[PDB]
Amino acid sequence: HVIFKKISRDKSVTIYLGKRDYIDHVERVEPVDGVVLVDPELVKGKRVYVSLTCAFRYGQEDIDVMGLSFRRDLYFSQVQVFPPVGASGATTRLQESLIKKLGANTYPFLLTFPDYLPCSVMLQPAPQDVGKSCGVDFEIKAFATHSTDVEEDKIPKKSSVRLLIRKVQHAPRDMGPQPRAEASWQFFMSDKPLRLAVSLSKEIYYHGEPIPVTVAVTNSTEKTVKKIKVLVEQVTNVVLYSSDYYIKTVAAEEAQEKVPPNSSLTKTLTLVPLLANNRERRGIALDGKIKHEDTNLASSTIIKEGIDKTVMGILVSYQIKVKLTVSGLLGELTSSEVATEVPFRLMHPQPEDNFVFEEFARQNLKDAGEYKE
Repeated sequence: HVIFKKISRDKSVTIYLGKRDYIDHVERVEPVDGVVLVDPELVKGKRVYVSLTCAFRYGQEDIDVMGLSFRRDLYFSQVQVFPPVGASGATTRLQESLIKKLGANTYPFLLTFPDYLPCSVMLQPAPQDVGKSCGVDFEIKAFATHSTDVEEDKIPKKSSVRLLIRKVQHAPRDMGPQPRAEASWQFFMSDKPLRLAVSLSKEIYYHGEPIPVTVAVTNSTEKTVKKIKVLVEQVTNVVLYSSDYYIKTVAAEEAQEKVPPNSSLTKTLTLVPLLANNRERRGIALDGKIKHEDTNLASSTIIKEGIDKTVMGILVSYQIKVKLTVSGLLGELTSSEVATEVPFRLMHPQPEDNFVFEEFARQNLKDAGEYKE
């Protein structure tokens, strides 16, 4: 059973957390429960707190350009973990288990997430993207503060520990039957219809789950569909400081067939939306830093009813795009092209129904494209 920890610089405070990532099925969010290991000596007269902060940030550090940055705290919560006070409530059988295996300088803390918060999502612009880097961070932070610092309004850095956790999006415990994500278009060319229909088994796919896209074309036209391309596009909309817009392809496939005049075809291609599908991890919405192994694509944004979408920071959504390259005519120079889209949601699977300590820092991807530091 792994447990993550990070030690203060001055060794006076040490945080212990059960997980690096906390689940959010639409109904509730795993609270953050852990323990702080204080050094009785280095922490005398001073009190130790633990805060949970969620903030949206905008701005990069690119040399020779006026520095520009924006921060908007979406949620803040602080709890005193020391000296012991019932500020955390009952104890977690995880906390108890830990307090024992650890010592008598181990105190529990518990921070909970409200329901009006987005999940982890961030990005970095690619070479030709006009926007700047931005994202939503979730920081857990334990810190020691004497009464002289409470006065002078400062929190000694040396005696503080910081952890950036992920709030990942999982599907609700139980949902009703899922209808198929269907749709059909009829493109008229010289009064002869070229019918197109695209459908998916369900409306909510999971990261890693193959998506079976079925394309059905009934070409009663005089032209020939030269090629059929199908891709998964990730549409991103920054909504807090700048209205940036990104739309990238995260998976794509094409059929070999062709659809001659007055003939039909029903083919079905399978795509798998994965960050790993491409080396360039810039210009797409991720749930973690580009340089980290465990980082995945951001899940579709779920906006609880009643809350203003702008509070979500960055809006992420997915769609399947079908591109039909249609042959011109007799003396064809160029060939036309019709495109169409079908929306679907993407997230992690439903939730589920001897300690080995390890460093919190996440391992880095070995060949993680390009990125700002």
